Amino acid sequence: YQGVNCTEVTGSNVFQTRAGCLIGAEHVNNSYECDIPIGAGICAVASQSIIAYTMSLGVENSVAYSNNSIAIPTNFTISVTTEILPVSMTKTSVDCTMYICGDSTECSNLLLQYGSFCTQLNRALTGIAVEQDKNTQEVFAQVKQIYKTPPIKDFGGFNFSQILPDPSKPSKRSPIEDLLFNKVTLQKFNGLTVLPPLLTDEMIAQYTSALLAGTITSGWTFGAGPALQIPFPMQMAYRFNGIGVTQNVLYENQKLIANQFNSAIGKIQDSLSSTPSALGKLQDVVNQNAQALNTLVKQLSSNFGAISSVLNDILSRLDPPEAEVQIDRLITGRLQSLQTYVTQQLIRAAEIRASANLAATKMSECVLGQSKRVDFCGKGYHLMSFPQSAPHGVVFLHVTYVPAQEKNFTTAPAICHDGKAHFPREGVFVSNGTHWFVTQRNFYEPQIITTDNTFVSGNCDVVIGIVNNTVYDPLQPELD
Amino acid sequence: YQGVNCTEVSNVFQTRAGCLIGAEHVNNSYECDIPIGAGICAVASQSIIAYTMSLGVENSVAYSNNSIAIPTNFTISVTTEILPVSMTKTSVDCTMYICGDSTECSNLLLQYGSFCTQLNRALTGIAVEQDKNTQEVFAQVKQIYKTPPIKDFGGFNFSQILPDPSKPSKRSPIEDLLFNKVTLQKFNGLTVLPPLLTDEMIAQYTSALLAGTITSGWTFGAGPALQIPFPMQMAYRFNGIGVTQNVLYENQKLIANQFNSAIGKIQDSLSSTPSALGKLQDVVNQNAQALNTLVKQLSSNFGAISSVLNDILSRLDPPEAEVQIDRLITGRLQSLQTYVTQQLIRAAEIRASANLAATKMSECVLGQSKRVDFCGKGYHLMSFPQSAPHGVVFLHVTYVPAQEKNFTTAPAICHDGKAHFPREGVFVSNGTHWFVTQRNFYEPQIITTDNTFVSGNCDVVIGIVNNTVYDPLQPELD
Amino acid sequence: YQGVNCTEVNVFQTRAGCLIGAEHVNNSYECDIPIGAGICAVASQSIIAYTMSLGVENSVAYSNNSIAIPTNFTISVTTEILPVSMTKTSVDCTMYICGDSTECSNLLLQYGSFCTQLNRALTGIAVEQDKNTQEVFAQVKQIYKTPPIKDFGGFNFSQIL
Amino acid sequence: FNGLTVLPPLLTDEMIAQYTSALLAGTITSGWTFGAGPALQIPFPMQMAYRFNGIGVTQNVLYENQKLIANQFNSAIGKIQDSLSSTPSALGKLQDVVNQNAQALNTLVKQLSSNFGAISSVLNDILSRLDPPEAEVQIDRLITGRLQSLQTYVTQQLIRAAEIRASANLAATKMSECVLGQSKRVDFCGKGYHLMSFPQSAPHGVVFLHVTYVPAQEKNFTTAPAICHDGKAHFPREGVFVSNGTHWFVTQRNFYEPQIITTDNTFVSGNCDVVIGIVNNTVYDPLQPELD
Ligand SMILES: *[C@@H]1O[C@H](CO)[C@@H](O[C@@H]2O[C@H](CO)[C@@H](O)[C@H](O)[C@H]2NC(C)=O)[C@H](O)[C@H]1NC(C)=O
Ligand SMILES: *[C@@H]1O[C@H](CO)[C@@H](O[C@@H]2O[C@H](CO)[C@@H](O)[C@H](O)[C@H]2NC(C)=O)[C@H](O)[C@H]1NC(C)=O
Ligand SMILES: *[C@@H]1O[C@H](CO)[C@@H](O[C@@H]2O[C@H](CO)[C@@H](O)[C@H](O)[C@H]2NC(C)=O)[C@H](O)[C@H]1NC(C)=O
Ligand SMILES: *[C@@H]1O[C@H](CO)[C@@H](O[C@@H]2O[C@H](CO)[C@@H](O)[C@H](O)[C@H]2NC(C)=O)[C@H](O)[C@H]1NC(C)=O
Ligand SMILES: *[C@@H]1O[C@H](CO)[C@@H](O[C@@H]2O[C@H](CO)[C@@H](O)[C@H](O)[C@H]2NC(C)=O)[C@H](O)[C@H]1NC(C)=O
Ligand SMILES: *[C@@H]1O[C@H](CO)[C@@H](O[C@@H]2O[C@H](CO)[C@@H](O)[C@H](O)[C@H]2NC(C)=O)[C@H](O)[C@H]1NC(C)=O
Ligand SMILES: *[C@@H]1O[C@H](CO)[C@@H](O[C@@H]2O[C@H](CO)[C@@H](O)[C@H](O)[C@H]2NC(C)=O)[C@H](O)[C@H]1NC(C)=O
Ligand SMILES: *[C@@H]1O[C@H](CO)[C@@H](O[C@@H]2O[C@H](CO)[C@@H](O)[C@H](O)[C@H]2NC(C)=O)[C@H](O)[C@H]1NC(C)=O
Ligand SMILES: *[C@@H]1O[C@H](CO)[C@@H](O)[C@H](O)[C@H]1NC(C)=O
Ligand SMILES: *[C@@H]1O[C@H](CO)[C@@H](O)[C@H](O)[C@H]1NC(C)=O
Ligand SMILES: *[C@@H]1O[C@H](CO)[C@@H](O)[C@H](O)[C@H]1NC(C)=O
Ligand SMILES: *[C@@H]1O[C@H](CO)[C@@H](O)[C@H](O)[C@H]1NC(C)=O
Ligand SMILES: *[C@@H]1O[C@H](CO)[C@@H](O)[C@H](O)[C@H]1NC(C)=O
Ligand SMILES: *[C@@H]1O[C@H](CO)[C@@H](O)[C@H](O)[C@H]1NC(C)=O
Ligand SMILES: *[C@@H]1O[C@H](CO)[C@@H](O)[C@H](O)[C@H]1NC(C)=O
Ligand SMILES: *[C@@H]1O[C@H](CO)[C@@H](O)[C@H](O)[C@H]1NC(C)=O
Ligand SMILES: *[C@@H]1O[C@H](CO)[C@@H](O)[C@H](O)[C@H]1NC(C)=O
Ligand SMILES: *[C@@H]1O[C@H](CO)[C@@H](O)[C@H](O)[C@H]1NC(C)=O
Repeated sequence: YQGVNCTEVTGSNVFQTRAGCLIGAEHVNNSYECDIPIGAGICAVASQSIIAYTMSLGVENSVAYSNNSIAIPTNFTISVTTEILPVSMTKTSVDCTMYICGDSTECSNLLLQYGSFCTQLNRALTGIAVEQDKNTQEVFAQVKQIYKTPPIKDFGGFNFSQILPDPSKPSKRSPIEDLLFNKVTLQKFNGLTVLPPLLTDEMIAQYTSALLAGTITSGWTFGAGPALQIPFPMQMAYRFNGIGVTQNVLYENQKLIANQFNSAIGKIQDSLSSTPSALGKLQDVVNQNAQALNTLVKQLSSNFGAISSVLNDILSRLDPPEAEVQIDRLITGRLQSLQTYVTQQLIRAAEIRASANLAATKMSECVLGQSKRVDFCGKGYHLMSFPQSAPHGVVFLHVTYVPAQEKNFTTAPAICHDGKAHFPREGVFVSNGTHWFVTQRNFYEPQIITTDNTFVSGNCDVVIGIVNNTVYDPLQPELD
Repeated sequence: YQGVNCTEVSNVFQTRAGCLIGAEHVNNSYECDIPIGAGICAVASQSIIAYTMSLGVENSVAYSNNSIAIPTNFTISVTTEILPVSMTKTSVDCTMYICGDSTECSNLLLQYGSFCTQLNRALTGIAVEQDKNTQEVFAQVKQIYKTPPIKDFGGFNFSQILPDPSKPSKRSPIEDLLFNKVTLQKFNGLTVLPPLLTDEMIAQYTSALLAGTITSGWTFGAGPALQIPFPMQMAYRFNGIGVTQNVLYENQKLIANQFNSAIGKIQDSLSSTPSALGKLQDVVNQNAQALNTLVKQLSSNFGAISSVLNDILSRLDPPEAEVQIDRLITGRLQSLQTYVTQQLIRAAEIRASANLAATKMSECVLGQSKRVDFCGKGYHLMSFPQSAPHGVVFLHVTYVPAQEKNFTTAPAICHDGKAHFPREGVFVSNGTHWFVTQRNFYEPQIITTDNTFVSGNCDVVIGIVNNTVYDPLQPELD
Repeated sequence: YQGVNCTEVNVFQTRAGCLIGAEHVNNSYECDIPIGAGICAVASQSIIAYTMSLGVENSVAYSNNSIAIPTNFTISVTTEILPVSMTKTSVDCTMYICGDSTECSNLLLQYGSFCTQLNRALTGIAVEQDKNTQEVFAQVKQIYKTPPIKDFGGFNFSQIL
Repeated sequence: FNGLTVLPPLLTDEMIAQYTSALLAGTITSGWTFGAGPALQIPFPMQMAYRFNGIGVTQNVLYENQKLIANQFNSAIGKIQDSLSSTPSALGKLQDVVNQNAQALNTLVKQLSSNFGAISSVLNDILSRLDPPEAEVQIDRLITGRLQSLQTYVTQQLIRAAEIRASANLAATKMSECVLGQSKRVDFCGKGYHLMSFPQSAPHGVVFLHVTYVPAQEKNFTTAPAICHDGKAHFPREGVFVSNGTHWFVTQRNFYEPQIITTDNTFVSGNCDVVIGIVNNTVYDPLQPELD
């Protein structure tokens, strides 16, 4: 009971919160993750009872910051994450005269003095129905040509059978898009029609297959100009080069990267097939639209203060000039309900338009390229991503680089040699205790400190924290 | 006919979207011109045709085991992006819209409370935020920058976008033809407030932005304006997309000629193409349509005996006039409330579009963009702001690659048991000899120790060819 | 006086209307009170009206072979303020419209689902505000803690920690 | 009030402050890496060295000006509290939302006293002196007036909640791309070249402290796009050719450090006859005095 102080009145056990007080739950003293929200930091089954607790925000981890210590990963994991965004709705259209005014010329002659309200609501719903197809074309119709995969799948160990369309299945869908269509589940009444979308469900999938074939074949050059093909290890090597990792890492770990990619792609179908409400962002759109239509039909049964809600029943036993004011209450109540429906559909269409603009932005900046912006295409350093078609939406499979298996190294800002301060060209100076090396920042790869990976500026008396080591000059064994 | 079958009523064709009469069904597909629904679109060969839309030309790119396509040329191109930022600052009067000059219905209007005050406050908030949208988009410079009096930009011509001193309004030809392309109520108590920034001041803001970017690059959007030679600015804008700057210094005349041709095509495309200013014509048409139905809803009776207030106050005494007065006030009040609701929903969309236009000004005009398909199709270099009536036009100058060769590659080169990886660019080969070139242009170089780096040995990479990596140290010692 | 001529009772005619009580000056300032159509509005014991000045003019010395390389810099901290949530309010329709009266409530139930639609919409707003706050602030999987020794190389964080 | 209740937020101000404290400790002790994967520790000079390296400034500029950069940062951080204490209406974006919500609530309370054509506005008086079959329409006018005012308030809160949801999506994007990393987007995380950002808890909002790199003092120099040497044209590998009047130097674009033009600082492309407006100078090959 929120907003009461329960010294006044099931009554099992009573705890006083700041969000009211809660009856029937035991207040434990240890904190967990918030499972059922209540309010004011209190959340709510464990140990044969419903428990109530102050939430735990996360596991506390004080990372070992130090004077001259750095942490660089010696390995990585490649994780694929899903993001689900709705792009469109059902294009509903309401005939106002048939809706408030079913087959009665008496209400029609009573309705012509209300003016242009019904064609205003029809214009608003028509603009909504034009806006949904514009949203779908702005999300999916971004490639100028339809690209096709090669008949041989020689991608260097990278397996795309879960993502590319399968000709054995009808309407040319992937297993992931097929399970999305099986996990998203979708009549004709008085005055209500549902306009079909301009882009059909088998043919939005042709745009997604064209984008997938163009991405896998050509990198991002099809999004810029003509589609310039590339081997897929070379494509993933320069996508590794876009996030500060040198190209030799994939060329020395290519089978591990291919196996991690295939395992992470195969875990996606199992994760969104075994996790409930992962497609809730698509399910709530269909549920809100169908519930708004069900409320719109259900407000025809309201009397609005009249003797009955049936227009022929209140005409069949009453005179015309009291049946006039009995009809007119139903006209103003059903017209107010119809304007409420059109207003809520306009606000929901604005929300769907904002989500579709976000989906088209994510399609352009994750699918047609590689994003340097953090957490816009998944958690981790973004490599590449995969669009998948969905009922009234789009699903992105963000393939991201995630570091793992770190080790401490003792670092320094600069290294003094012969009175000169050496700074790293790409990367940092690290040490394991005895010797100093130069590594790149995102991967542990120790190298001998030379003059072609360091640069010289200034002296050693100006840099705070400079250490002393030697720098190997490559001219020395030829001079010796 | 939308929601029916083709069993109830010169040629009748059944579609999935309904029953279509008057269009011939043609098997082969075309690009969609008039949308119907469910993939069917609809004049060609003096008749109306009906077809499934074509999804673009279909080509299969020759994916190979070991080949990259690398361009030998490029076409620099200018695309237009047109975004609305504002609407007309409309404001109505409550008692003059609902009643007018009648205190004996003003007393019944005071029985409804603050229904005047809520709609006036909402329309006032819209009229304040429409100036905030224009200020947030155009007012991004601290200082008003001016062009040099001579125009020696290395070959680049900017007379289409710089303002003309012979013009009495101090506008560019592109901004003037944008002003001459769109075409545009104040009678019963509804007013149109003028904007805070006039068109000359908005053109002065865009001229300050234009002179600032051609004089400084991206430095004036960050800090103080640091001057640049403009070929060196375009070379440093090539250097941000992956092309080395030597390509511009060898092809500067071709870049200037293609840029001037692509800029001169913009005025011809905006003059010739019908409904080019669609997103700015649509907001003016929507505001005019809402204003027209706001005026036209006074002619409705709303159950009263006459729509005009003056004759029913002239022919009924108040204790039976007030039944008609209450119906007229209720109908006009909920009509005005409907208008304010649709104007708030439209003003949220205009606010989102103006936020997008200010964001596109900030990282297309004031800087260089690495997020692709956000500042035009292709590799973005820079863009030009152009003022527009209740809108802004971006002239996105992008780098689009031209014709290419298909080559043959290898990801690593083994030399004396050591695997050599390229620092920038990839290895290519035209059949016999191997070269190092950059990715976005074919500039083949001899494989040296300078442009390649070594890591590991030759048993870890799955495809390696064997060549000689030539260092200058052995001939300059021998 | 909005959108009229100055013929219907100092006097200054603007495009936005007839301005009475503000003197017109020739020179321009940065805008203080917005009037409209480039006019803005206290200085020298009176209310002034002026044309807007968009800034200070700066002809940057363009040459075909001249660079301005910065020899020095500054480190600037700016504040950006963004709202993320509002107050989770809710109304009861029966107690608001129809307080403690079943003889109004029996005719309020004749209107259908109007006032449970409003409750459902405000419930969705109140759910949406917590989703907004969690989406903005809850972006870490772990709660991180600063070390007790503030050896940050000369950088002071006590105003921020 | 009568029917109006205010639900408290799920996250209290201590928990929002602990989220911002976790974000601040994460960004101070690890840079950008805690938003990507695990929080990997780094010294804060080397963190600021990579954040200088992201905007075209080499790390040696910070490593020779670390005390000046720390003093400028501490002065600019200490100016924030003084500016927020002495400048009114800086928090107007947080003031207007609670002003609009409380003002809409006060309007919803004040519309209860409206008549809408009734003989009195309070329900109990028009109930208590009238019979029900004559009083039903007398109730029903107040019913439809209060219902129209309530659905007006719900429509206004829906449009305002859409606006606050758009602002919260912008704030979450600015958190993820200014706090959890370094952004190359111009004017997205403050005026200037963005280094790093600081979230701060606010009542119904968030305040970002964007640390930016702004250049201060510039000098004129004469350029050349290439340097001629024995028929070859040398183009800058990184930075610009500058001259003080007599001798030519290579410096980076965002800071003035002149170095001698060497063969490891430029690259050879083509000849001098194709590039317009280039000068003649000497590019010194470093191995020649080593063998000589
Ligand atoms: C890096 O080394 C430091 C110290 O050498 C480790 O920090 C210690 O972590 C344990 C874990 O609970 C604490 O009990 C110690 O007090 C910490 N010591 C110091 C000096 O902070 C740190 O765990 C190492 N990091 C990794 C990834 O191995
Ligand atoms: C890509 O992954 C799929 C999924 O494992 C592979 O399909 C399997 O193929 C083997 C035969 O090689 C069958 O025994 C399995 O039953 C298949 N699994 C499923 C789930 O159908 C597919 O072969 C892989 N592609 C390549 C080129 O190896
Ligand atoms: C690079 O070579 C490939 C194959 O050698 C070319 O692909 C063929 O191009 C011809 C052009 O007349 C077509 O008729 C063939 O059908 C293509 N074959 C395949 C399998 O696609 C490719 O076009 C060449 N690239 C360039 C730019 O010339
Ligand atoms: C790159 O493309 C340009 C055109 O985009 C080529 O320039 C043309 O060259 C022909 C050669 O006879 C001239 O007739 C044309 O007038 C040129 N056009 C322009 C706009 O200058 C150029 O030759 C191409 N270069 C390469 C190496 O293919
Ligand atoms: C920059 O472009 C403008 C526009 O194309 C050039 O103006 C043209 O000048 C010629 C004279 O040689 C006239 O015949 C054209 O009619 C002009 N065009 C227009 C639209 O008026 C201008 O000459 C160019 N600047 C330079 C230095 O070449
Ligand atoms: C770059 O700018 C800073 C700040 O303006 C200069 O630091 C000042 O230097 C003067 C004299 O050297 C001192 O009196 C001030 O106290 C310093 N201010 C601060 C905040 O440290 C710095 O000298 C400039 N660099 C150059 C090379 O001129
Ligand atoms: C970091 O900056 C803060 C600024 O407040 C310094 O704290 C102040 O120190 C002086 C010196 O004793 C005290 O008089 C003030 O009362 C302190 N202010 C506060 C708010 O505590 C702090 O000393 C600085 N840290 C270092 C290491 O210099
Ligand atoms: C670079 O050179 C230009 C021109 O030689 C300088 O611009 C002059 O600045 C002074 C400052 O008041 C003006 O009075 C002159 O009229 C300007 N000259 C021109 C031609 O506009 C500029 O100041 C120099 N830059 C620096 C940093 O000194
Ligand atoms: C709630 O009741 C307790 C019990 O007396 C009292 O101490 C407390 O002050 C009350 N709080 C409020 C807000 O009335
Ligand atoms: C990196 O992790 C993978 C886990 O799949 C493991 O197989 C591999 O050996 C690890 N590499 C190193 C160098 O530890
Ligand atoms: C480590 O801390 C000591 C003081 O305890 C200091 O003198 C030294 O300079 C620090 N080292 C580095 C690299 O900052
Ligand atoms: C169109 O195609 C279908 C099947 O492809 C065929 O049966 C029909 O005759 C074609 N129509 C015309 C006019 O060629
Ligand atoms: C190229 O094709 C051959 C045979 O078709 C195959 O053995 C080899 O693994 C392929 N890949 C390379 C060289 O990367
Ligand atoms: C106001 O009246 C004067 C008198 O004729 C006229 O010259 C002027 O144009 C009028 N101004 C407007 C804005 O109507
Ligand atoms: C403004 O300038 C005009 C033009 O000379 C002059 O007549 C007038 O007196 C000036 N007004 C003021 C207030 O300076
Ligand atoms: C220009 O630089 C050279 C090289 O250091 C120096 O000798 C000369 O004095 C400088 N001239 C001026 C005017 O600064
Ligand atoms: C710069 O302009 C001058 C005109 O005084 C000219 O002599 C010189 O050749 C031009 N330089 C370049 C590189 O265009
Ligand atoms: C540069 O050298 C070439 C050939 O030695 C000569 O023709 C040219 O005039 C020189 N440039 C200048 C500015 O003297």
